[PDB]
Amino acid sequence: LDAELDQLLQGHYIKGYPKQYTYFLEDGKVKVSRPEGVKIIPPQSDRQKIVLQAHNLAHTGREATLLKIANLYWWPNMRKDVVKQLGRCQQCLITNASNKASGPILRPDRPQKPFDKFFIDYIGPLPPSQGYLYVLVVVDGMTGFTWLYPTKAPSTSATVKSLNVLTSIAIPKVIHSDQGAAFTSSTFAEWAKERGIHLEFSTPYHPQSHGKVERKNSDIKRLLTKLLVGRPTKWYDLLPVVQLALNNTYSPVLKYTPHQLLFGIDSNTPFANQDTLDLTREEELSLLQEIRTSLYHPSTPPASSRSWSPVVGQLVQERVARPASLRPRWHKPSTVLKVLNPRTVVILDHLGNNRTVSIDNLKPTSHQ
Amino acid sequence: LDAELDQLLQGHYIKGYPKQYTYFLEDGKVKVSRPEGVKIIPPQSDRQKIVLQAHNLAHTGREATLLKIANLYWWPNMRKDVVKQLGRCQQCLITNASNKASGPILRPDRPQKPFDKFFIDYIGPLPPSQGYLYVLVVVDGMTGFTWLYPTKAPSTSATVKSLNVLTSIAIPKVIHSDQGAAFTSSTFAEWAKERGIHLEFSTPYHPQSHGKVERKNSDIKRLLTKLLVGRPTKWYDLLPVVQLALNNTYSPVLKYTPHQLLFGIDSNTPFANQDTLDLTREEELSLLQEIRTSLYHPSTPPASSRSWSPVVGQLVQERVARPASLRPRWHKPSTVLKVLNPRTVVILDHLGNNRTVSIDNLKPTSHQ
Amino acid sequence: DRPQKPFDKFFIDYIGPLPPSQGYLYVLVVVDGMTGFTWLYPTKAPSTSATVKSLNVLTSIAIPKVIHSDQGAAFTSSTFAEWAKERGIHLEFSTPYHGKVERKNSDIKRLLTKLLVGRPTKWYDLLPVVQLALNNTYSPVLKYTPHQLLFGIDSNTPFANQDTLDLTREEELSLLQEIR
Amino acid sequence: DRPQKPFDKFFIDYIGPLPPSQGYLYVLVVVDGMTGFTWLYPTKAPSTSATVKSLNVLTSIAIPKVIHSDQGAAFTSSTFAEWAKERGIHLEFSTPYHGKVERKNSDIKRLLTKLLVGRPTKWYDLLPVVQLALNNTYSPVLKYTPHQLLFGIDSNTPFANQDTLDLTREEELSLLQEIR
DNA sequence: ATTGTCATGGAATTTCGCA
DNA sequence: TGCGAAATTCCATGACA
DNA sequence: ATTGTCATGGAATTTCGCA
DNA sequence: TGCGAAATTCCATGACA
Ligand SMILES: [Mn+2]
Ligand SMILES: [Mn+2]
Ligand SMILES: [Mn+2]
Ligand SMILES: [Mn+2]
Ligand SMILES: [N+]
Ligand SMILES: [N+]
Ligand SMILES: [Zn+2]
Ligand SMILES: [Zn+2]
Repeated sequence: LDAELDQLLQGHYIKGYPKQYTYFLEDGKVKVSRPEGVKIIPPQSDRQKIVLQAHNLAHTGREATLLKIANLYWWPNMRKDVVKQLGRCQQCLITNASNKASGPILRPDRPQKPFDKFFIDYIGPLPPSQGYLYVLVVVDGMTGFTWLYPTKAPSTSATVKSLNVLTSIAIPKVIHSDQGAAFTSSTFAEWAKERGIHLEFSTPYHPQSHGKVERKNSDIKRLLTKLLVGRPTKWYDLLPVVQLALNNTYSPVLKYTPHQLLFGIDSNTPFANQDTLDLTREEELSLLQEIRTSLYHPSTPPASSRSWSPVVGQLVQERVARPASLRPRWHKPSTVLKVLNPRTVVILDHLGNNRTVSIDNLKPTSHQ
Repeated sequence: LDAELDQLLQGHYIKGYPKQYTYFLEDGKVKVSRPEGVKIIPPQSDRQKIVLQAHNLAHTGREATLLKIANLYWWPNMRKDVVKQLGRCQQCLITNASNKASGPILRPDRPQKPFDKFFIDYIGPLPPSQGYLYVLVVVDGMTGFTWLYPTKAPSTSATVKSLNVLTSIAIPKVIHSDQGAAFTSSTFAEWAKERGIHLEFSTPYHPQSHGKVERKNSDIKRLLTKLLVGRPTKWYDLLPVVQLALNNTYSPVLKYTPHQLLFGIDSNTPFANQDTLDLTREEELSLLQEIRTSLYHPSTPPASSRSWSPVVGQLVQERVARPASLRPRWHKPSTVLKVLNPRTVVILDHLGNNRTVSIDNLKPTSHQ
Repeated sequence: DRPQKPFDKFFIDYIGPLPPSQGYLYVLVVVDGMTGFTWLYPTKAPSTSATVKSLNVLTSIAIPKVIHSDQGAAFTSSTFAEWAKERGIHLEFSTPYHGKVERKNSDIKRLLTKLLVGRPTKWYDLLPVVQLALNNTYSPVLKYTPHQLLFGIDSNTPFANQDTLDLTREEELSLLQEIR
Repeated sequence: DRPQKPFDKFFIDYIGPLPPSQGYLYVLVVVDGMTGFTWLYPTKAPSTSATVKSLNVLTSIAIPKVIHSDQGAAFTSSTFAEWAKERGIHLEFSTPYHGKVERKNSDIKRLLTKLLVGRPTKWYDLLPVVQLALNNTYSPVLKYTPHQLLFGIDSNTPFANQDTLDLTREEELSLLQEIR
């Protein structure tokens, strides 16, 4: 403050203040003649308050804050002080957007067998059809083979009724879903344990995580739409038609229909493939086992030029889920306890609870 | 049909059917022994119906359709026939997504003078504040200088009341807005003509077109949010504070505040720039005129690797604006009358009306 | 001749009437010929309409080339005939009053009777588990269960315990008591 | 000494009472000293509160270093003093009862009177156009209008016609009739 | 009959302070 | 006529609709 | 305590039919 | 051992949430 600025006025050298400019008193303040003009050098003790007044005018970031200050002031390493405040502005931290993208997506392995994993989800509400408003969509992870059930609500009870009908055929090892009320209820938990089924949940608000079923929803709606062109939206009677139609459609990249991947032979449906007519069932199944292992698997794409990947003990912020109007889009900062994989983390949320969370719902807190 | 297939069975050559494979009769049908297996060759007269039955199973595109057919059939140039049908499937044409991106955005010139152009728009509804729910945002094209007015509705009448107050200061050449009810009403048209103001409209559902104000909305909400952290959302009393705060904030890329761009001198606000203290007003204004011409102008970015640009007489489809559930996302095909610029066109919509339309709300109809 | 395959032939039949379970009285039985895989559907009647309603569910998953049945009224109706024709399913009838399938139908009748005793009215709920049992039951002729043959894989519910399937002492007496 | 600039000094004053126009009686007059640019605000009273309410609008656009006024009650109140202090505006008073600004205030009084006749009650609506006129009016001393000086550009509403500003024969007689 | 925009904060690049 | 650090500029990212 | 996906239709690349 | 055309594969784009 007044200590540092004293030695300066007489003309001795202090670290940070370049010796080649002339520093003087005038109007009761220490000044300095810089190329841009004459600026006041405030005492170290005044600087925090200044940076703060500047930043608070419009809660501006680094440069826009600095340009306000530089209008009247100069001191050594001004931006360092600006950045210090930005890092401590609760309001900027929870309101500003990020400008670093997530790391590149994972392409988890395809389940090895049919019934290893189901992805499940609800579509709707849809226009009423015979008093029904939702569709339960169950997608086998390995085959893509999909079951459709109309329901009146996305409820646990309607979920159980449908899955009892489906699990008549086979019981899956795992069933993966989002954290919706219907799948997280204890009633559903019991129903699963009762059967040796493990429940897997997607991180919250990240449907990419159950992308298989989300994606299948797209085909389901797309085909319903086409079949409903210029007629009233009576979808109930078409569920069975759509289910069959999709289960027997080729994926160009795989060169197989989900039906084939499930049974290794077409049923009596139009254009049934006949290639294995002369093989015994047992020979057929052996060629199926081979087909299942050799399916195309996508690889993780290149990182975008400005991504971040989570590091343990990093300060990060979770996105507010359903933020009210004129309220911040981000939660207060929190700490990365564990890096489950490069795209998934456990955070201690300052309450503090352990939350498992996608990096897509995260930003790295700015200014360290 | 039976003509072409006859000469073939005896073993003479027809264009399209490779001479090196053996073609025969069996079960009442013409067959052929291809590497993949034995396929039926249908008569030319049967082929359209086949392609159609195949395509209609799940309304599949090129490959997924072809793979169904190839299960039972072979004929020359099968995909050509598949593509012919896809091009005539009304339902596929209006329901499928595009897979070609728009051409690269234009960066129109900055208005040369303050008051040359205003961009205007409404924000809201917002939580009630003193009985107010909307904000009228008026942004000067050249300066960015912005006026805020709270309103009870996004109405013409409230628009006129606000613009009368604002145009007390100066009258603009042009006022650009979206095609909202409030700006397209005849009452507003009259109010503008009455004053020598030209009304400019954005193409429909393309706010990028008035991006200046849309973007300013973001800062307006962002700053209101920060100032409202942990207090009840009483925004009415803050409009004047926000307006001032923003009008006097630096754009890092320009190195100027909209206020400076408008007046060439700061008013009595915190951290007023003093660089022109010793110049006469007239010298100041002369340096302002120079500053205004030399502002940074962004350039049009690179095209994405798979974009399309509109060509006159091309078949294209306009996106349905507020499509109902399970209804197509695209209108029927239509023709490009005029290419206004590479990102804007006039289409005859088959009704047929002339509509001016952004290419972002367009897809090029598939399969010619 | 080409080898036998799944979906070549479905064998359907009704079992009932049974005691009312949640409004249902009968069971449509569908057994795939090649695999021995069984599907069961509760109906309210052995009618053509109940058959079409149930088969619509099944034929949403997989369609047989041939359906085989006895000459039950539900299966010989021309409604049912029209239904099959619409789906390119050829119909096949055993002559009135006259292998692997036959054994399966025995297993089903018997396994029902077993669990139907003590709870004659709760069978609706048991259908899923009955099927799972039937379908993960080892076939002495083939080295495989119907599940394995259908899907080419082991199942996550192996029924390692082959059961009595026979009626114990307590049950014979309370089956002779229920039917009084 | 440094040259005169816009926002260096605002000159404010009230005009009124006037005939009721849409509930308003007075006009706060703000003239920027250097440029001669005029802002007008309708008020219901020449009170400190009406002054702060109106100046809040203006000071949302630009803030003067100094405000100059006569010793009107609205301007000498300590509420108004507190208001100025809050915004770093220094207050400046002409001594009781005692250039470019003076002429502008004359123009305003006169131009109002002109248009106020025939429609003494419709003045509220006319304020915008009155300002535009005043501000695109050529200054004989400087080569420029206040608009030009404020913004450094020509305006899209030039008032090429300098007007009588004087009261015609029909008006003198109906001003002598209205005020009867 | 018309058309994206720009605050943001790490990284990349340039400039400064000093010999 | 070159070095280390500070200043400035670059620019991807995302959010307004 | 967990993780994107895949139909689509022009373009790019490979294969086929023929010498 | 090479050419023109057909077939196949590649892959950006967008939409499910
Ligand atoms: Mn029978
Ligand atoms: Mn006075
Ligand atoms: Mn908007
Ligand atoms: Mn979903
Ligand atoms: N994995
Ligand atoms: N332009
Ligand atoms: Zn802040
Ligand atoms: Zn189609």
